[PDB]
Amino acid sequence: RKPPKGMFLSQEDVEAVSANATAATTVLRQLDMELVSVKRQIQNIKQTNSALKEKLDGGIEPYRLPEVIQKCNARWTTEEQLLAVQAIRKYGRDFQAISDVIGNKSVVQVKNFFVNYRRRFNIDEVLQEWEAE
Amino acid sequence: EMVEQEFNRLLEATSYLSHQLDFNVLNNKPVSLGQALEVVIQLQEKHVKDEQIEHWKKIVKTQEELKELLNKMVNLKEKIKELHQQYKEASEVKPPRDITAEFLVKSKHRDLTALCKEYDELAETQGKLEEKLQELEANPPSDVYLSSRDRQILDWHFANLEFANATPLSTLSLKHWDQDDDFEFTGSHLTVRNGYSCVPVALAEGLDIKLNTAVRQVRYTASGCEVIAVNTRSTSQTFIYKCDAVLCTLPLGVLKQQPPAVQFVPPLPEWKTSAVQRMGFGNLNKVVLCFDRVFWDPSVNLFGHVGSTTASRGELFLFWNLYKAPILLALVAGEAAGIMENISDDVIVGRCLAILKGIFGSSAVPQPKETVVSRWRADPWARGSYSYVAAGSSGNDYDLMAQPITPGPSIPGAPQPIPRLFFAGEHTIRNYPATVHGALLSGLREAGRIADQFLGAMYTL
RNA sequence: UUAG
RNA sequence: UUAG
Ligand SMILES: Cc1cc2nc3c(=O)[nH]c(=O)nc-3n(C[C@H](O)[C@H](O)[C@H](O)COP(=O)(O)OP(=O)(O)OC[C@H]3O[C@@H](n4cnc5c(N)ncnc54)[C@H](O)[C@@H]3O)c2cc1C
Repeated sequence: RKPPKGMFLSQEDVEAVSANATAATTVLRQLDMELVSVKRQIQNIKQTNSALKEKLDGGIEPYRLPEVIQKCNARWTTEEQLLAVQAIRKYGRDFQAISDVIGNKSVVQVKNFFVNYRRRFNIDEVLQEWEAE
Repeated sequence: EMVEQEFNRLLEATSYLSHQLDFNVLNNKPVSLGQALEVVIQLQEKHVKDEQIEHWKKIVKTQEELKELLNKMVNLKEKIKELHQQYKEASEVKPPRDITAEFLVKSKHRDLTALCKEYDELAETQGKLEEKLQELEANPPSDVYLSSRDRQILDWHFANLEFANATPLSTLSLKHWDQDDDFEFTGSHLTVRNGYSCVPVALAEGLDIKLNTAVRQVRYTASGCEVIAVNTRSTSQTFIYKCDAVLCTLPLGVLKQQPPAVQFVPPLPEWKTSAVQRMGFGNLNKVVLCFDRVFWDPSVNLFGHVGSTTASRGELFLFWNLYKAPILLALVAGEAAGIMENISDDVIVGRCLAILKGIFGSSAVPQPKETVVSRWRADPWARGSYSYVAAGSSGNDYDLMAQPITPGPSIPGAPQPIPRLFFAGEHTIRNYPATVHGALLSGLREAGRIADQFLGAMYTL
């Protein structure tokens, strides 16, 4: 009730090959053509990808910087308050970004800052101007 | 082992093709085993190509993923080159600096950091895709379904199958060619070491046999039969044998002969003649090679020879050595059997030595003493080897061959209960055709039917 | 076989 | 022609 293992015989394909005397030959050389169309497509893209990889030679090593470590601090200095307000104007509500800028304020203290300095820094109309970009 | 396995797998495939997809008719013609086999093989070649195409199509899909990536990595290397320069310039503003300038440095710094590890995530993905590609390019699927060497060895297994059925596979009926497989006998196949003819000779003892007597005409009537025969050594000399009944044992090849070699009077009915036309009568021949010396492996009963071409796959494809004597027995099958009969013994024996020289060495092969070449299709008392289930025929035709003929009444308005013309022989037995034991059994069958009808069956009361 |  |  089933073909032998690895033997392939579909209702669809038999009617195609037996459609006439050369229906077999036709089908098999259409695939031979499609097999050539793709073989050369691969050769083309290999060349294109080879060229792109050549451009990236060196990569980004000449652009990497020492990542200075400084650990969190509870107190907000006037410097750090000012960095934050600017960070908000540029980054909206990306707290992780704002924390990476300031350098010594955890991600939570950023949201604390949002609430604590609610109007002293007019935080709302700052965010409005960000959304306008 | 590999090819014999694929051979058997291809046969199973034809059976599936027959039973499951009803691929038994095509163009108002019956499908042969040969047709179905090409179809199966053609779809195995199609699949090999379908897999090749699928494999290369995954590579391009993977390569196009890589190209889209490498394009992003280049447009990101540039954004980074530019942001770096902007950062240096902002860093060169020596402190003390106001907070807008301190921000710029800090802002461009993490902007640069954010992008610098987008590039790293991508260069990670790059390595993955590149490796995924070396894997694919290392593991291509099968290149072809069959090498030229494969097909040749496959053609030999076909020739062996054409030999067994005594006919090209394009003549065999896909649906019915293997009907009598179920009735196969258990045990190992054997040969007769003192000659198979020891059997018919033994059976002949005590019987009245007129040799050199060629029947020319069979007359079967309401009142009895008369058989007209001639001496084969002088065809002018005529004999008339009168009897109550005739048992026809003529080979199917003879019955097929047109114009008739044996005339039936009155003519056989259409249901009989139609069957004779539909049934196949195949052919296969042998070459006997007598030497003075054994130069082959005596422990080997038989060995093969693979043909260069499909066409010549039956040409001397097999050799026998199963007699305590310096005799090799070469076999000719399929389309070769017919064609080889129009070739002289010299040429044929020549090709035999050629093949053998190439196997045992161009020196170890002496010229044979005796040689004999069968030509069964040309034999007028046979006109072939034995019957096969032709495309367009069936097992029922073997039954029609066995049905006796009851001639009508001579006297108008009389009753005609009894038959007069009976049929036996290899071609008349449905479950054991093309065999000696089948001929044997057909004989016993009609002997019992004739006796039942003429002597009466007392055991049925 | 002038079949019985 | 299964001669009538
Ligand atoms: C090459 C070859 C190999 C074979 N190998 C095998 C095998 O390995 N195993 C197996 O089981 N079977 C095998 N067979 C088949 C087996 O030999 C036959 O099926 C069997 O012998 C046939 O018996 P039969 O009586 O039906 O036919 P036949 O043996 O042919 O008897 C018919 C008789 O009628 C004679 N005759 C023909 N015309 C006339 C006429 N006008 N007038 C008077 N007499 C006539 C013939 O000369 C013949 O003697 C083989 C056959 C061939 C040809």
